[PDB]
Amino acid sequence: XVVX
Amino acid sequence: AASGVATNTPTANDEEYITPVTIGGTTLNLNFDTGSADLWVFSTELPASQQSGHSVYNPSATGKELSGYTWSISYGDGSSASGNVFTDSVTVGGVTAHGQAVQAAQQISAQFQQDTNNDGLLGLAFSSINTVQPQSQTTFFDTVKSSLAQPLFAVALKHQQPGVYDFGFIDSSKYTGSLTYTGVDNSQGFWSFNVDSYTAGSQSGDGFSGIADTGTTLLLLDDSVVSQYYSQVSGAQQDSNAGGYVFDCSTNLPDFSVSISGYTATVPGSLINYGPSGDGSTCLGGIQSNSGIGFSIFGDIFLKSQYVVFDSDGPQLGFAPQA
Ligand SMILES: *[C@H]1O[C@H](CO)[C@@H](O)[C@H](O)[C@@H]1O
Repeated sequence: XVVX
Repeated sequence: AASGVATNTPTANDEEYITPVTIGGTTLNLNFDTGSADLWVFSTELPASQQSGHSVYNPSATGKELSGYTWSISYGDGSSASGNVFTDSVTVGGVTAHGQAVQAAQQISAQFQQDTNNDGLLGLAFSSINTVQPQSQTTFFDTVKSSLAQPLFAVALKHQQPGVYDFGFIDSSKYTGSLTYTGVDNSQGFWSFNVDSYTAGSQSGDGFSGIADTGTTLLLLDDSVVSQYYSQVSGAQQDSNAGGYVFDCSTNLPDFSVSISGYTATVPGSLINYGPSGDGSTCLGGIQSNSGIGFSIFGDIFLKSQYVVFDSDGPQLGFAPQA
């Protein structure tokens, strides 16, 4: 997997 | 003065790290994210079929609603969530924020409906990018900062082992040597810092800037850097099924290091092997493209090699190799  | 330790745990392949948080008496497993500033949770306002598989917050029980306030957030991986706002008691590692704004989800995108590992996110970026409207709210950290012994938090993320979030104090046993600090540019609301140069195995190059983000799985860099790195990995190839460059799991990967204010932060090639690509018998690389955004995302791949101090005084970031 994610990009937060 | 307060201080506390919250224990984090990686999910499969260290895709994300979850930490328990108690809100109004209910414990939820949240993803701590230094890349955003919203504390949002799954709630009873969601369709019953989406509450499934999660611990949910019931605003009615204990929160105080902020009439007319809403929130809506979109992340870098395309996921999003939105809802309403309540104030409640939020406890993390025994440190309690009274009257903390808790963003109750009303709507969540497919990515969130598919992931049962977390019950929402706790943002640790600067409060300047909190999405609550009409008036933004402060993050858990900003809410409690003045009550901590020191206005900082520190993190040790590990590879398939429990790690910690230290709030208000530094645990010197978590690293080797002394910490090196660098200035932070919080103008876009991130824990942004500069690197003076990098070494990608046998190739070195010029500096750039990036953000320290516990909420991003990988180390995302400019395409030039990515190319340079995998050009040294025998048989590495892009596999859209997997999400980027993949290679034989038994491959020897080069180390990646950056020079930060005279300190060399090195990620050993072993930590660059993320795990099974889940597309045969290839593994996904821990280094992937940042899609041309202009700055790098120092995600979990990077963080697993260091003990990082997020200091609101400066602000600044301190680094040392994890013990
Ligand atoms: C963190 O620091 C506080 C303030 O020194 C202590 O009271 C707490 O037990 C923990 O060591």
